[PDB]
Amino acid sequence: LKDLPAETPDGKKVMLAANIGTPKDVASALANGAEGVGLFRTEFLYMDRNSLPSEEEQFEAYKEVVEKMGGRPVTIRTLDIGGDKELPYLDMPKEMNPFLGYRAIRLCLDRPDIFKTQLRAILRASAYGNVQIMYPMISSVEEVRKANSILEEVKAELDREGVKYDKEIKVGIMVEIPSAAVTADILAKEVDFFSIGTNDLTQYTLAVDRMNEHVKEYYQPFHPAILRLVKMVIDAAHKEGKFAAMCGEMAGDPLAAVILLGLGLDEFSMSATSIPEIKNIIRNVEYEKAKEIAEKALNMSEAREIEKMMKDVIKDI
Amino acid sequence: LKDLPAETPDGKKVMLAANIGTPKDVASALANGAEGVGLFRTEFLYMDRNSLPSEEEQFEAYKEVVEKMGGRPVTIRTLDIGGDKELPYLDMPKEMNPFLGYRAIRLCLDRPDIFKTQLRAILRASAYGNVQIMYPMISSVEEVRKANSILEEVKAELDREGVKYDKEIKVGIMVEIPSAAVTADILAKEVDFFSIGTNDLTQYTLAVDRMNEHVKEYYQPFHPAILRLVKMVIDAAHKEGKFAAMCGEMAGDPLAAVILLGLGLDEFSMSATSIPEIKNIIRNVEYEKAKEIAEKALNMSEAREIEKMMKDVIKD
Ligand SMILES: [Mg+2]
Ligand SMILES: [Mg+2]
Repeated sequence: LKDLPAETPDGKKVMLAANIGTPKDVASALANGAEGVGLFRTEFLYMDRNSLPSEEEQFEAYKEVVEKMGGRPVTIRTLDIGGDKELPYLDMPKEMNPFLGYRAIRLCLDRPDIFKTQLRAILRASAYGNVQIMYPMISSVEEVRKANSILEEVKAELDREGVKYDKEIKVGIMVEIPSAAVTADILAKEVDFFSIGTNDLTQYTLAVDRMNEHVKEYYQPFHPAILRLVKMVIDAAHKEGKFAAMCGEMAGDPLAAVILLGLGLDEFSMSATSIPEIKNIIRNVEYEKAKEIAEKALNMSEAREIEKMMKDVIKDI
Repeated sequence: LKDLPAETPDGKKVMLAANIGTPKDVASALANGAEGVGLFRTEFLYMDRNSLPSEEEQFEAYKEVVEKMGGRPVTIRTLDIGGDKELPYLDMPKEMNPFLGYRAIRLCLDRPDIFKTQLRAILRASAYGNVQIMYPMISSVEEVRKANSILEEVKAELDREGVKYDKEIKVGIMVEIPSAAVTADILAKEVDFFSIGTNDLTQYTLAVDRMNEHVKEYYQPFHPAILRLVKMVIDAAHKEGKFAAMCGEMAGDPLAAVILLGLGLDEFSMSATSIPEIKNIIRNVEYEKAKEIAEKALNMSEAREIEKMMKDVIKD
């Protein structure tokens, strides 16, 4: 049943959640047993249009998802877009390397008018259910503090207006810039949770644009560096009594599941149709064994060795 | 201070070397007391022309530098160029993010004809002085192996041709892709030395193109992540009994000098005119003190605070 938990035969439970891109994705997420939305991408509100999305428009979309998820947590990622999306109204610079450029939280900090509208909408939606905020493209704890300063300005304005919001709203970050993983210990003290964006973490850590056909082979999700950074983030979160999620494609990859379980990942967020397959793996591997396998993976020097091992593991299940 | 060693009062010596971009840079390097060339950039041979540089042309350039340096080590970096530099004859593709694309060692491995021509010229040049080879843009040990395999093929060619080269030639890598720093322990077993390219390490680690005016402030050389990766690379080299150099701009920065010293950096490579100032700092700070200062820096959370501290350290 989609209602059985992702729980090992020796009693370790993890959370399986859905990544969504619009409110229409909710039905499929629940049908597949999602326990929450680990990543609500908000780009849909900004794309394919000629004006900034109003607070009310954003609010209605966030509220719909929050309500339909019936108390399950909904982690909303703030604007994660750059000038490569070539959106007219946004009036963005042409850039030589947009992936390393003026995008996401950097755009939001430079344009707090835009950022405040979205934060207002999210905070208003939090009165209707279990909402979390997640900042993308964070390189440093200094940026988290800047972002939170704006969030607090918005909360104070809502207080003055008598507009309600969840005063206990949890605010975390995407860990995708390598510096955020390397300094996860510093960040863990000042965020409520981490969610690892392994797609971009892998690209930045290996300096590879995986959409570039000429270098696609250099995108290596099982590179030991990636496993090391993932472990570092998970351990840093736990040292501070906080949770570590992953919403990058890796979390929905059956080959990565046992390693992630063994490393102590708390929440796996993925395309909804991937949930049953990962749940089945978790329900059929002992946590004690998964820890041993993760340990073996961390001792390996090549991505292909880890992949060979993980293929053998899945075969055995 | 020219002929004076870069050595602390309590006896810790480091090597100060020059970064160069053309053989014409040698005189100034020597004038400022460079003990070697920590980075010979080879892009000049490929720029401003209608076809690839011949093996002979490359050879002549490398030979000149190696001889003029009179026995001092010359670390030659292999082709580091990407499609963002418009060199039509090169035929490199248009890319959305060239800094993360088909460039440097990736180009060389895909086009071994180009790579072999350069490697032959460097090897040939190594018969006339102290030459080292350094591969740029390495993300993994597997790439090092591939590059060395081509090097070995070239060595074999020269042997059959009875052409002379240094059999003991040292081969290392630039550490600038974050994965290479994170797995420096793996890489250290299979390279002869590291040189840290902090310019690009900082750009990749913080995901920032520092030439982008909208985000230039996100480029922060003293971010704790950069210091931690630098320490990791130095320690990894040392565990394998090997040396760690740095040729990024940080090595020439007076604010970084005491931290780098305290971390145990072996070689600082920089614009020639920066050498005297760095030497002066090293000669006027105790190694024991530098180690404490480095430890303090590595315990801090904010680049701005680290910079403040270092400004006070060298104020004297
Ligand atoms: Mg991302
Ligand atoms: Mg470089």
